Amino acid sequence: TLAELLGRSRIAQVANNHKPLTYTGKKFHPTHQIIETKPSTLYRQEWGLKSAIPSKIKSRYLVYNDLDTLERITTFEPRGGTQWNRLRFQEMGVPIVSNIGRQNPFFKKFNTEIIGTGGLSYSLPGKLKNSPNGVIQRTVVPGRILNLAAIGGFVADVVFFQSPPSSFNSMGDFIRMKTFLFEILEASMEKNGSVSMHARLLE
Amino acid sequence: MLYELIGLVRITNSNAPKLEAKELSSTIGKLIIQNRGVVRDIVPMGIRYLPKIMKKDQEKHFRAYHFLMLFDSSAAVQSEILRTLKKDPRVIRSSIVKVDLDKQLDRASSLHRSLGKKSILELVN
Amino acid sequence: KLKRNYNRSLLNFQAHKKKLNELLNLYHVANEFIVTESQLLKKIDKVFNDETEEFTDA
Amino acid sequence: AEIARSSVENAQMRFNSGKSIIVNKNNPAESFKRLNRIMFENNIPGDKRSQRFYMKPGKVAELKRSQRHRKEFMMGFKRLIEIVKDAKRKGY
Amino acid sequence: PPVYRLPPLPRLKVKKPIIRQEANKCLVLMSNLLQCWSSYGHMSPKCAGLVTELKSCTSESALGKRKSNINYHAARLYDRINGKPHD
Amino acid sequence: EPLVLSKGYNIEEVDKFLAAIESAKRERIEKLEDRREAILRILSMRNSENKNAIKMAVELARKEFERFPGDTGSSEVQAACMTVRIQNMANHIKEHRKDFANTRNLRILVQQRQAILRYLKRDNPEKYYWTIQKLGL
Amino acid sequence: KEEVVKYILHGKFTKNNTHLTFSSVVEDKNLTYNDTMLYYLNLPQKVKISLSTGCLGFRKAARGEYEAAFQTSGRMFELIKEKNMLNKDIEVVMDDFGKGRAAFISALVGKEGASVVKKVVKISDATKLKFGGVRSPKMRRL
Amino acid sequence: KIDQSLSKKLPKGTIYDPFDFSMGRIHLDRKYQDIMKSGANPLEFYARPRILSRYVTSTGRIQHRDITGLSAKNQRRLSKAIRRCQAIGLM
Amino acid sequence: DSVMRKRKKKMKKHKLRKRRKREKAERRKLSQGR
RNA sequence: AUAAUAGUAAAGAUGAAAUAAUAAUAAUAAUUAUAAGACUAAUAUAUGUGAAAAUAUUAAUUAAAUAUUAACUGACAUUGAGGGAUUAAAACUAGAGUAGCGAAACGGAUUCGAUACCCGUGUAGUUCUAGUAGUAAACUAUGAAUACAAUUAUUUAUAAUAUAUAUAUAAAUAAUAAAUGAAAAUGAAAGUAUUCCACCUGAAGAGUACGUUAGCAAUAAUGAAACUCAAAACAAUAGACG
Ligand SMILES: [Mg+2]
Ligand SMILES: [Mg+2]
Ligand SMILES: [Mg+2]
Ligand SMILES: [Mg+2]
Ligand SMILES: [Mg+2]
Ligand SMILES: [Mg+2]
Ligand SMILES: [Mg+2]
Ligand SMILES: [Mg+2]
Ligand SMILES: [Mg+2]
Ligand SMILES: [Mg+2]
Ligand SMILES: [Mg+2]
Ligand SMILES: [Mg+2]
Ligand SMILES: [Mg+2]
Ligand SMILES: [Mg+2]
Ligand SMILES: [Mg+2]
Repeated sequence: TLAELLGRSRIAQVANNHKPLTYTGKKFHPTHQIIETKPSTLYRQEWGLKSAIPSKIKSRYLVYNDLDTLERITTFEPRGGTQWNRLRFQEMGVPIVSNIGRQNPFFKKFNTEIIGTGGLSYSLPGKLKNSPNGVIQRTVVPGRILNLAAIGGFVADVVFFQSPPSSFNSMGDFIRMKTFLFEILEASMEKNGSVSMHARLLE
Repeated sequence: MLYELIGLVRITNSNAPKLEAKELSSTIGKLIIQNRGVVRDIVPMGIRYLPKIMKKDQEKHFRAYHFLMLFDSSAAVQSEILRTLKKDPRVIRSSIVKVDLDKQLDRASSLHRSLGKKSILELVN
Repeated sequence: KLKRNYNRSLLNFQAHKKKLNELLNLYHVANEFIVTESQLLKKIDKVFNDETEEFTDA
Repeated sequence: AEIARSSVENAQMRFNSGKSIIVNKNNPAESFKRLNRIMFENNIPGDKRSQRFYMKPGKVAELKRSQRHRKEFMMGFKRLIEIVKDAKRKGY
Repeated sequence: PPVYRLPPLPRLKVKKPIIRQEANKCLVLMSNLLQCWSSYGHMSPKCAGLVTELKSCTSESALGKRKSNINYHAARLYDRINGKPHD
Repeated sequence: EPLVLSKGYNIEEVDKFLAAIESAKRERIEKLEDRREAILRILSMRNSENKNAIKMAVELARKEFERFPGDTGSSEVQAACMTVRIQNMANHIKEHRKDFANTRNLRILVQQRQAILRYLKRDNPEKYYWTIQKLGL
Repeated sequence: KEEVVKYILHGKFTKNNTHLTFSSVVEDKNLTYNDTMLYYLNLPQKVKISLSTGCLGFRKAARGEYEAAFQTSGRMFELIKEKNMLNKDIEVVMDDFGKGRAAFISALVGKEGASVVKKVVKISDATKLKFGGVRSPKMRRL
Repeated sequence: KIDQSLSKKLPKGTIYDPFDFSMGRIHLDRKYQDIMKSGANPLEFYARPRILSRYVTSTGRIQHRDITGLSAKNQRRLSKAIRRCQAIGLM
Repeated sequence: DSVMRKRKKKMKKHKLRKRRKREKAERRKLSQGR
């Protein structure tokens, strides 16, 4: 029947939620399903939703809550930043392992809690990564110090041998401007779904 | 009929403040039991300062000792007790208020209910 | 009719059971309750003389 | 006497009302502004102004209703304009 | 929370759309100078460059440099944004 | 009456229940007696509200009038139930003269009673007459 | 004994006139504990300089108007400075939200109340309101 | 050096975005910002001024349901409890 | 009744009241003893 | 309001001024300390609750009150002439009470005049207890009851859901469809229908006169005619005007 087709179809596939699109609180993982178009479909304003989406939007990705509201507008936000964070994490290549002595959940009524990682990493911890220069022991990643350090779409705890005064005290609260290199030690994941990275400042 | 009470007693003596309070509690409890009543709990509260300088007839008070007495009685009885409280010089403010027993039989004091313990069984345990 | 009689009686029985339970609970409690003078005096002593667990918030 | 001495004006701080603030010596003006704000929040000047004359109880009730309506309209307007702003931002 | 739906209105408009601009540079400099002169006596050379800067700013005119389409959007989008029931 | 209890209790039953509890405890004196006394005081009519007493009176009236055990709504039993309330309402009015809302309520209640007795008379006259005689009307 | 603990600057600012008042809180160093504590709580006051803006030669209507209030405040401050009640701390209080209240605070802020400010420990309003109470006059038609 | 109001401190475990460093983010954050709400009748707290004083202005006035943000019934119960409190000495 | 129409009625009522006030002593005389 | 403290020449009032139980008999402001009445800030939306008048400081007593289930009664219902009871404010009769307010009265202003609007003294009255009386724009200017009809958004309560979700119910409130309507607009009624009661039949004269009944009284109800007009009224329209 039609009903069966509807149940199958791509709008039914997007699991509904009425969480805020603007959430100024702490964001530990994606809230909403990111939805992309193709360039062609964007050109004729079609996203595979109830209505056309405004020609002002030139980004291919978005997030939404309601197909149509009482205000006669779809409730959306044109941004898909969460995919890029995931891709950055993948690039960094630091495999998430549970610091607590437990089996990997992907191997072997309902539990709504996050099964291992939320699916930002299905990488396994045992691999090395060779290159022309050699086998990479230390993962080199550029990040920004805030005061904690922003390292490729994630905030991370930082440690060092000696606190460098020349770089820090010259610009005390404009440290965000200057990008510093980092050596990421390991990535643990807590119950709330936050990725607790740990980096080391290189100079 | 379960009636809660709140009496804010006088504390004239500096070193031994609770004596007057204790005497009051004894007397009113005695009255209750003589007239078919059943005092369930006598919750003490601290030597708490009054919000304003509250005054009885030809006296003034800034600090008092507070307590709850959670007793059963007739209506008549409770009224008499209230009158006797109003009357005496060693209490600043008195307040009897009913605790409704249409649903339950065991009911703790208002403070205990606010904390969490609905019945006195919970308090005991 | 039989069904209706059962319905009438079952609810009454349940209510009776509840009342009995309540009574039992009251009885369990009632060691703390006071009727006599000596018990009242003991309670007073416990409350006041110990100088412990005065209900004050902070 | 000794007990009174020990109680070094402990009650004096808590007894006083909320219409009172300790001045910072660096900025008395700031303190005054804060006090004024507090008074505004408590609606004390407006209350004082209301209390100068008597207004018939039905008339004051009508006024109160009108004020309430005005309030509710304003936040309805605010809601509407926020939506309008969102629409503008998005493209609608 | 408590939502507040308005009735059908003739025209949704703000009567004075603020286009909150930045404050004037010359005015700021003048205030700074005033602040400096509150301290350090009348005219000490701690505020020697500040006065010069103020003069430079206020040479051609007393102020240096000399609207928000908001009620062009409300008017546009009122009929959409209404929860007005059908005809 | 002297050892009458509120909350749908009966003194004979309560004592028996207490004894059974004691026996169970033994399996698994002065103090116990004091507790029992406290319980009785709590559940006595005379410490309880007037409402409980009224309810008891209504129940008694129902028991008297019910043409079979399930009886509630028999025109006669309805009238009997009304009567107890009327008596109590009348007593309240006698205490409180200017309580006009509750006088109105009383009035309505006796009008309702009259109406149901009128109905009873039409339906089943002898029974109606008997009911009247019982109620003192 | 008579020890001055602190001064209190009172300012009643009505529609038509201001009343500025300076007063010393006089504690005696020299019975029941409760009574002593009560005495400590409410220390007796002695008035030092009373002032109303007509005292500064503002007649009839002009005394309801700011400038006059400001002048009165300045005069008060001068008196405080000269008469030598600046050794202990000061406590500012106000009443009735007149124009003159606005004047007084401005005067205190500025150079006219320069010497006083440094001793001013607390500002604390005490305007009187009524929770029902006596009925006010009928609202004038005009 | 710079003040705290013009720099968003991203928490430790959180994700961020390029936008999140901006002025506009900070403005957005600024724009967008209990036992009685938990589900217990406030008329238990009439001998607990400490807790009832939270639902009261500095002077002593009771706060409006727009401010306190309660269920209407629950608000009215709270108000009642407060009034009871001030009828007694305590509060 | 509009307000304008009511005003005629009001006026009439006032006139009547005035007449009654005037004829108080006369009314008294008429009433007693007959 | 009285008294004390210390303190100094104005204070209070208004559009601006004066008169007054204001003040060089030492006030006003301030700080205390007594007394007296009468009112009830926030919460508050009269939301809700009450038959309507009404009704928001606290407590207690007695009365009445919601929903859903179970059982019972078996049309016992609806409306309601006459009748009955309650019925704001003012008013009246007794006896207390009398702070504040405040008809009247007197005085000061304002004004050509000012029997006013503003200010000052301020008596009845407002307050309580016991009554009388039975009217108000007593208004939703809309009598009560039942069956029914298209949507949406808000809350409120009920049930299930696997306590916090998205669902089914009701209830109210706000926008409407249809329909009705002179239109304004009404919107589950001012719609579609059925039942019962009250009331209207041009404007003036008139809710007047006479009569009767009731009231301590003011008054309340009942309620005509002659005489005289072709008027009189409502919704909306466009102006002019403020
Ligand atoms: Mg009937
Ligand atoms: Mg007057
Ligand atoms: Mg008409
Ligand atoms: Mg009705
Ligand atoms: Mg109020
Ligand atoms: Mg009288
Ligand atoms: Mg007058
Ligand atoms: Mg009267
Ligand atoms: Mg009567
Ligand atoms: Mg009349
Ligand atoms: Mg009418
Ligand atoms: Mg409408
Ligand atoms: Mg029709
Ligand atoms: Mg019509
Ligand atoms: Mg007549």
